[PDB]
Amino acid sequence: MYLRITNIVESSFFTKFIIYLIVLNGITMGLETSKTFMQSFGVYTTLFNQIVITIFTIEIILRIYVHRISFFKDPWSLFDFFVVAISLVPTSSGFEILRVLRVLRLFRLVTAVPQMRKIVSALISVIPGMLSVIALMTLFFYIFAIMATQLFGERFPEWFGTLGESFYTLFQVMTLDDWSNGIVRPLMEVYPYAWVFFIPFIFVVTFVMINLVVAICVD
Amino acid sequence: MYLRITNIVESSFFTKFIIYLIVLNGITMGLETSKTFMQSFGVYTTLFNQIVITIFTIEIILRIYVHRISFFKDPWSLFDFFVVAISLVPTSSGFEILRVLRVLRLFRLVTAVPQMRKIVSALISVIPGMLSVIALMTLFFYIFAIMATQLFGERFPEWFGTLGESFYTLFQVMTLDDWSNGIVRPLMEVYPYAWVFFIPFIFVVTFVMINLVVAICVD
Amino acid sequence: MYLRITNIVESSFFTKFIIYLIVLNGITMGLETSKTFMQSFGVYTTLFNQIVITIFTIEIILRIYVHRISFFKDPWSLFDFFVVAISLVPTSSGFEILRVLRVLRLFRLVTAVPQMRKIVSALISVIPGMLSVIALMTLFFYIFAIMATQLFGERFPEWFGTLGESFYTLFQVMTLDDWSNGIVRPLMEVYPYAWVFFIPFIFVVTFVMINLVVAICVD
Amino acid sequence: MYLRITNIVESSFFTKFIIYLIVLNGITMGLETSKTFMQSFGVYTTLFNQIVITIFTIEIILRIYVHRISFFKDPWSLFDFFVVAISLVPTSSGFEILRVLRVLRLFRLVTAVPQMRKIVSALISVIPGMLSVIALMTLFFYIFAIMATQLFGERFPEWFGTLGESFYTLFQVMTLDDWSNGIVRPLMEVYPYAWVFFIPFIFVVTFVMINLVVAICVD
Ligand SMILES: CCCCCCCCCCCCCC(=O)OC[C@H](COP(=O)(O)OCC[N+](C)(C)C)OC(=O)CCCCCCCCCCCCC
Ligand SMILES: CCCCCCCCCCCCCC(=O)OC[C@H](COP(=O)(O)OCC[N+](C)(C)C)OC(=O)CCCCCCCCCCCCC
Ligand SMILES: CCCCCCCCCCCCCC(=O)OC[C@H](COP(=O)(O)OCC[N+](C)(C)C)OC(=O)CCCCCCCCCCCCC
Ligand SMILES: CCCCCCCCCCCCCC(=O)OC[C@H](COP(=O)(O)OCC[N+](C)(C)C)OC(=O)CCCCCCCCCCCCC
Ligand SMILES: [Ca+2]
Ligand SMILES: [Ca+2]
Ligand SMILES: [Ca+2]
Ligand SMILES: [Ca+2]
Ligand SMILES: [Ca+2]
Repeated sequence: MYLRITNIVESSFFTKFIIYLIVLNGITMGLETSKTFMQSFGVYTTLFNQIVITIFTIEIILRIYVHRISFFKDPWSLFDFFVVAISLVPTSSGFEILRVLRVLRLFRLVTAVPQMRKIVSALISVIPGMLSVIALMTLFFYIFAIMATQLFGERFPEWFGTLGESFYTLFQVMTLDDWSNGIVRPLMEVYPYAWVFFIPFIFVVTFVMINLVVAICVD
Repeated sequence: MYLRITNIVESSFFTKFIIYLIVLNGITMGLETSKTFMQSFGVYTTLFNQIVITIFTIEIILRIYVHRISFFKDPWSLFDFFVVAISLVPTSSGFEILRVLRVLRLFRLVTAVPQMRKIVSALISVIPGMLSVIALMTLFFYIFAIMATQLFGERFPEWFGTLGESFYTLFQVMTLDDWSNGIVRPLMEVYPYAWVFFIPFIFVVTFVMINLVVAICVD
Repeated sequence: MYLRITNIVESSFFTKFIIYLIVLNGITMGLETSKTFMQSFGVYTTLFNQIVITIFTIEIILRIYVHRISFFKDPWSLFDFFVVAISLVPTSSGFEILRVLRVLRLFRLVTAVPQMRKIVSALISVIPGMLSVIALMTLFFYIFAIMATQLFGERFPEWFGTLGESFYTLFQVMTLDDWSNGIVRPLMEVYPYAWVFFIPFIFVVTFVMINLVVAICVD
Repeated sequence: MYLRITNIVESSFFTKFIIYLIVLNGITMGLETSKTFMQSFGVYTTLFNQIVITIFTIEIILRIYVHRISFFKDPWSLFDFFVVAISLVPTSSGFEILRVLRVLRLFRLVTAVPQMRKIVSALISVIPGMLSVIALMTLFFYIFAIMATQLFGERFPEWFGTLGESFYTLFQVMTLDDWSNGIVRPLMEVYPYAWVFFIPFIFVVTFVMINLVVAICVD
């Protein structure tokens, strides 16, 4: 039977059947958005939803026998596993994000279409040659975040009161989002020299990010 | 008579005449903006406005006798057709945006003058090498738009209460516009972990976009 | 006498004597900024200014004898000339920006120092390649600015009430500056479909702009 | 004794011992952020701090013997000196920023780990071929910062009342932060033509910055 299923699973129709479900269940989830639609077709969809989870667990179970250890060593497969696994955790007990994280399964469209896998892989492959910079930056943030917590969090504890808060605020300044009226102008009303802290920060963090981009435009 | 008009249509003077009307009718539409001007010389304008549309339909009719099927397989010719057609629909009545969409005829300046054509073509021609990425993103937005609608739309239904609104808000965050004081900081007053949702979103979307930019430079 | 002065003008002293005044007059203009400093040494620096203005006319005259027609065909000299003329229009009458345009002379440091000219020239020489795009865009803006004036101007005259206002607001949206909370969201409280107008606009304008940037990477 | 310590200092254990301290002290400085943690274990980690600071001077004192004048001509070594030296200035007197500047020691993880060193060097090495542009801009700013101080600082002293404030506001405009609603729309309520000052400014500064980035994708 091994070769029987290995011919069922490895079949085009099998694959094309899965993709057809994903696009369908994907459509169905944009409908579960409507409060109106749920009051008219909620059950239609909730069963349709419970159905697909099996078909996908059936699929994932087959796929494992046909592949054994080769499966748990495949990124795309591992993914599909974990995503389907999340959707298996019962509706009620635990966190309620798990109900929401179910929609992560639409990323199977990525996993189950080679044209997607290409672009995704092409993207990810750039990350290794960025880790040195990414590490640098994180170290940088961490140092400034600490300085900021102890420079401004007594008078400005919403923004800088905690090391985590400073991280977020510093992130916000790095995206250049409402950084002067929204953050540094207020701070100067108490700390006139705060610009000595945030302008260099902006220079460094911006410089780094141009390199990181230009780094990518070479490799 | 074919070869008569074929020489009229293909004549330079024909083209230059058209290009002259466009830059003329263009200047007219900018004057039609002044409420003062219209109280003064509106009639002068509005009739001059109808005239141009006739000439341009005459022209478009001629250009069809001289090209037949080759016409309706030409983007630029199709454009002009679909643009002139709009401006032919009477001033009435259901949607009055049609009166406004008339100004799209000034894009004939692009269509008639080469070099413009050149640049527009060079711009457009970059698009197909991006579609794989665009589709990836659109799928991304769709997934997060859904997660957001059901994570935040009950307390925050201006921003997230509907799939469309979430699309809009997620777009706004992608342009990095007022994203932290304007949207995520509020949201954290109720949902402290909302940064777990938007910081990753920002990273992905930003990352993706840098690649897309660089992807263009490859070509 | 021609060759006598032609040896004075061409002299390293003369040229460096000028650069020396510019750096001096520049320092003095930032000093003229301090309301306090003017109450102490205002008349010093007021004379010192007219002094430099003579020396600079004396120079520009000598420079003309030595170069004649060649001088009025030099960008840097033409500039230097025009920036000195502005500083000569009496400290009164007409407009009083002329008192302020006098600070434009410190751009002589760009002229009087090579390398600077190198960089300014390197920068400028990129423009001609851009003009096809810059024309396309300007035509683009002009079309959309019209549509906006006549779509939002009656209810939103501060932002769109006049062709110029719409130009200004569209620019502000192009820089992605407070475009959604500050403009489109208000607009949608009256015109729910306004997103149909500004999202495409942003896509275009951002797309076009990336290409233009990538154009300057064709070198 | 020279060769003895020249073999201790130059040892792998020495380096990996120092790095182990940094990552340890670095963790300790994030914990000194928690006001809670300090009412409990503040004493432990305050002593732990002076301990590391001794070890770091011992280490720095050694390293100088083994290197002499070669040490003071090492960027990376000079740094470590300066940063350890700052942590030496007594926890009193002068300013309290010195206490905060102590956290700069965590940059030793950069100085004392290669790859980091490599990455930091790669970044810094791009700077020299930017100095001309940086100089151009810094000159540009200065001219406009002056022009703005005297065009807007009487009516708008918070933003432009002083050369420095104009520098600050002009920087903020350069990062495109809340530039139109936050600064220029207000300004046009008194100075309708102020757009003639900030739009050209934005073009120039943006243009230049695209080149500076394009430069780094040449060199
Ligand atoms: C790794 C590369 C990046 C390097 C940059 C990192 C260092 C940045 C320096 C931070 C600038 C200071 C920011 C801020 O002003 O600090 C706030 C505190 C308190 O200022 P304070 O004047 O005491 O405020 C009065 C407090 N009050 C009203 C409640 C009585 O203290 C200050 O206000 C006191 C004023 C200090 C100004 C002089 C600081 C110069 C440091 C420049 C860089 C040092 C060498 C690396
Ligand atoms: C390419 C995909 C990668 C991108 C990431 C995918 C999505 C990540 C999940 C986003 C996190 C959601 C943030 C959350 O604050 O949203 C609101 C929910 C609502 O549930 P709720 O329990 O009502 O929140 C607290 C209730 N309250 C405010 C009334 C006290 O509040 C939450 O339930 C709070 C509890 C969440 C704890 C942390 C969640 C861990 C998820 C991290 C990533 C998941 C695996 C990839
Ligand atoms: C490169 C060229 C790209 C072309 C795209 C640019 C032109 C797109 C037009 C933008 C759509 C209209 C924007 C905005 O909604 O306009 C306002 C009008 C009037 O709104 P209205 O619904 O009359 O509400 C008035 C409310 N009241 C009575 C209380 C004052 O609102 C209209 O009623 C909207 C009604 C639906 C409009 C649908 C038009 C989309 C198709 C046009 C695109 C085809 C050619 C590209
Ligand atoms: C090499 C690169 C150089 C870059 C170009 C430099 C740009 C400089 C242009 C300055 C624009 C002026 C902005 C602003 O309007 O300045 C304020 C003045 C005075 O306004 P004002 O008319 O007195 O308003 C009334 C004041 N009130 C109510 C208190 C009585 O407003 C004046 O009335 C302005 C006069 C109308 C426009 C005349 C300026 C256009 C000249 C453009 C620059 C010449 C070539 C570089
Ligand atoms: Ca912003
Ligand atoms: Ca903003
Ligand atoms: Ca705001
Ligand atoms: Ca606000
Ligand atoms: Ca921005």
